[PDB]
Amino acid sequence: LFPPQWICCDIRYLDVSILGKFAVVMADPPWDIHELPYGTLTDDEMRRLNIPVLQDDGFLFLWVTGRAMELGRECLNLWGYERVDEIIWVKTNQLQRIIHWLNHGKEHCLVGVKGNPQGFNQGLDCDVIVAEVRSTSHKPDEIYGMIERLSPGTRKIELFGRPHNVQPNWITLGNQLDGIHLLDPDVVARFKQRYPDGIISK
Ligand SMILES: CC1(C)CCN(Cc2ccc(C(=O)NC[C@]3(O)CCCN(c4cc(NCc5ccccc5)ncn4)C3)c(O)c2)CC1
Repeated sequence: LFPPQWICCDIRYLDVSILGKFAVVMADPPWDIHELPYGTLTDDEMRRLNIPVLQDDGFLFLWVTGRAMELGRECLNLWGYERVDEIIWVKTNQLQRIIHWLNHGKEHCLVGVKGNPQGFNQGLDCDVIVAEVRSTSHKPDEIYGMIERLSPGTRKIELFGRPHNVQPNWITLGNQLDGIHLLDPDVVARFKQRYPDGIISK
């Protein structure tokens, strides 16, 4: 249901079974790679998220860094995906120049597959993004274009997004979103039923 939708919530506690199935899931988690930042999930919390109910056939896009390069592979496998690709984003300035043992010129995004997705435009884009580091901790807007060309029109879901990530054809989840904005009638129905007083607790 085309326009941007979102739910401000604690992704640990949302009953995501109300949301339906998605052709693409994207996640950019607050990994515990530093227990400092306000919203960090522990490794068990990451592992224990109910990603498996969100899709039957389609793709998962999982931003990873540091030791989450390993842990995200683990979660991806535990959640029932095979990792079939890996996108890297080469971070440049506005003049197209690049930005422990080595300085880091790129972010990594894992691509996992579940089931047998049919009718996707595999092979349209290459596994390398080149884009300007806009704000810190922002992901490049180009990922949505690649995902839309890969699976045009389909329903998509982002976990741990921020208000700037809300997109048409996407439902965005995070705890710094402005309230709850839903328009897909099926989703609105199930949300009112699961959450008749609009609170998302426990
Ligand atoms: C360079 C990259 C392409 C790759 C790496 N990237 C790192 C990055 C940076 C920033 C964020 C971020 O700012 N995300 C929005 C949050 O709001 C922030 C706080 C948490 N967060 C929750 C957390 C949540 N439950 C857990 C909870 C625990 C304790 C207290 C309250 C909640 N439920 C719902 N959202 C999500 C982000 O996701 C990943 C950057 C881009």
